[PDB]
Amino acid sequence: DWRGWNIHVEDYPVSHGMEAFMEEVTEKTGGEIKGKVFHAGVLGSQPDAIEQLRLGIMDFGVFSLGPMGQAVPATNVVSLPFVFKSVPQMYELMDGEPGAALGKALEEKGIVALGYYDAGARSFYNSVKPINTPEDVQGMKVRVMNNDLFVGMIESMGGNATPMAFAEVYQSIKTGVVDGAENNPPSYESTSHFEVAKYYSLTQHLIIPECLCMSKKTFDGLTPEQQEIVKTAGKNSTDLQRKLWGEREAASMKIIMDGGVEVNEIADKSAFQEAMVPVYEKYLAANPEMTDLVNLFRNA
Ligand SMILES: O=C(O)[C@H]1O[C@@H](O)[C@H](O)[C@@H](O)[C@H]1O
Ligand SMILES: [Cl-]
Repeated sequence: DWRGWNIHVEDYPVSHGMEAFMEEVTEKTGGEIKGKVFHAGVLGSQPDAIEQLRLGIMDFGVFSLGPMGQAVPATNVVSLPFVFKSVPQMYELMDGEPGAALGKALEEKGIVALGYYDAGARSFYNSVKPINTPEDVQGMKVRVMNNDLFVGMIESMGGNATPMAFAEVYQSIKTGVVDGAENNPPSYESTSHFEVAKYYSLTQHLIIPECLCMSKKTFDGLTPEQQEIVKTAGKNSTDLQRKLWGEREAASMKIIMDGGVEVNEIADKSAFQEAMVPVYEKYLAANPEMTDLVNLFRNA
């Protein structure tokens, strides 16, 4: 029986996508393949789950490409701030040749990409004050995901970054040891972060695709007919998740606003973009070979 990893609560678009995937595989194989999605990160933190999947210990999962930068260096390109112009542009690129290049990089590291799930855009939330300019982040203690790029992002605005597993964030914000974090509206809402960090500032500074994927070890052990069933089910589940995502993004925004969060938009987006130049400079100085791939995205 397969085991699938999900970081999210059961009632979440990713979760429904993954369950639909597993249901379809079982249906189309006539019960020959069965499995279960394990929600709420119970089978590990995200970096550790990625390692399990590469090793064949975990059969499938939906992973943010954010933490995937350590195992699969090519994927760092999607974690660059403002690298995508919009979420629809992200779909176009990830479903096209740039996404195919990332798929090849993942395969080289033992991971078979079946589709790219939507995670919208990430924005800052905190318990201290609204963020309207990069200067507002100065001195702020901000949790980030496990990718060094994100540490650089926060430091470039004078903040103090702490890499921390997603499941630990709520308590750290609640008890006041980090001031805030950054995420899309469904994540901010579903985790109850919005109950303990009541300022949400729509910087939309990262758009990070997620990948429904399989362990290559598991995938390579399937019959050709099973492989085709898996690929089709993956595509169908991606279509479903993306549809659910749109609906949930609005629903979560409504919950956030009805819950008393002070939401502010960013008038001067240019200032945040300019503040991020050093993240690009640094990444490409440490990793010159990635220059062509980065331009494939940022110049699209
Ligand atoms: O901030 C985080 O750790 C989380 O952010 C969410 O937007 C993403 O869907 C999760 O996979 C995880 O990356
Ligand atoms: Cl995590």
